[PDB]
Amino acid sequence: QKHRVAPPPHVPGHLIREIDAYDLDGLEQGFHEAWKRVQQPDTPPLVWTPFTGGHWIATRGTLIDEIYRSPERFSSRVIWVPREAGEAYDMVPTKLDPPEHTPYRKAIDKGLNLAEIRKLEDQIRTIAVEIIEGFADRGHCEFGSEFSTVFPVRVFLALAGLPVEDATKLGLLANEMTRPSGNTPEEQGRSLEAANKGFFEYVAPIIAARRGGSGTDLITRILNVEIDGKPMPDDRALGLVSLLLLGGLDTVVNFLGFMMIYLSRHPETVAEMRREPLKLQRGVEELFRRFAVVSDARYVVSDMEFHGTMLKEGDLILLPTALHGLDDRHHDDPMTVDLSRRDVTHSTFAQGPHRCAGMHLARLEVTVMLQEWLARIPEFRLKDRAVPIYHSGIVAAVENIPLEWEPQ
Ligand code: HEM
Ligand SMILES: CC1(C)[C@@H]2CC[C@@]1(C)C(=O)C2
Ligand SMILES: [C-]#N
Repeated sequence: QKHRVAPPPHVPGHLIREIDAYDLDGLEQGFHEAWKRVQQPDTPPLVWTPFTGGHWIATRGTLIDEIYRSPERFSSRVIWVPREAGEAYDMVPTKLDPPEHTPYRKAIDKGLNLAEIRKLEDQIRTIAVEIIEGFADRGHCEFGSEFSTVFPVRVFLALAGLPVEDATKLGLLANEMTRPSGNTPEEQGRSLEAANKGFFEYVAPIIAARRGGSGTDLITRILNVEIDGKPMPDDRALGLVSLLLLGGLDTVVNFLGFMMIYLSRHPETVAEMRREPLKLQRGVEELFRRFAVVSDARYVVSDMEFHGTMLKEGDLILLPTALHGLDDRHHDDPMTVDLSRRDVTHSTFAQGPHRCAGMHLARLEVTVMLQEWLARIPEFRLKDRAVPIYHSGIVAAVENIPLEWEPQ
């Protein structure tokens, strides 16, 4: 049974569309495909759905980009739907606007900046090779369970100085943050609340132990950056370290699954990467354009008209980032990966002050993964008649990716 809310007085009937971000129409065909169904040639730039507590959805890339770049008009005070979940959400600094946001972002950047991430290349490669070597000679693997859910998690837990055996419990918390269970706004709010609490419970002892610590791990490094000349307060630290874990353990895992399903179906594209290693390197951003996974929100700060649409203070707008990268008004033949595409502009990492702090790490993990994968398994396909299983929500997910190849 689908939970509906009535439209508020300012929402006109002609803008209503029945879109369920947590179970998109057509999702069985793919997450990206399902979002693209919403972006028809004449669909309005902003549409309102009665599902998920009632909210707007931006349907074109230019709006998504603008909204992310405009924190004074579209606040991060709520960035999740349903509203109840967004109000429960307590991660730092994603819940903050400038100026409060900026010293926390500075702190994160001390740990995640490009120069720091470059130092991690060898560690990341070692992890990728070890995993791949486990099945390269076999001729098959279930890529989800055997690689994409393993590689980025081992990388991040190592970087954060955390035990690899915590992967399961942290993954379960992540799932309930980005794809909270429930079929009512209130149920989903309770799910997210519980997940966010689990994260705080996990991180609290780590923070206490690493304040003033001598560890060289990511958490000690970021935790001990002063905020306005003083140690970071406990409340902020909980949200910050939890966010690092959430970002570190969910997004790349799911990105890789979508990417690999596509590559398994496009052997010509794989072959280009194999024949031209610089095309691979230079082509990774095209992959980010093509395989967006985040659909999150902003809070309308003031009554306004935006792209011909009347918005009220407190309205939530969902930003399905796939609808920037895959917008046919921005990219010709948007569903094809063209490694030589000159303009790859996208909002896969959002825009504005919150533009992903992990983007350098994400790019490196993907680059290294592809390099070490193709070195060892140069050709591969999706098992005949296999059907991946798709999930939509704040972060998309995919499972069941059985790959096959002739061992080299
Ligand atoms: C495929 C990979 C990734 C994608 C698509 C992605 C996407 C995003 C997006 C869209 C945002 C903006 C959220 C918002 O403000 O609405 C963001 C923020 C963030 N991401 Fe990522 N992310 C990825 C990987 C990572 C990794 C590996 C980390 C490592 C911890 C990370 C850490 C963060 C952090 C800390 C922020 C908050 C930045 C701020 O508020 O200033 N992300 N990410
Ligand atoms: C939507 C996000 C990708 C962004 C960073 C991690 C994530 C799940 C958040 O909580 C904010
Ligand atoms: C970012 N996650």
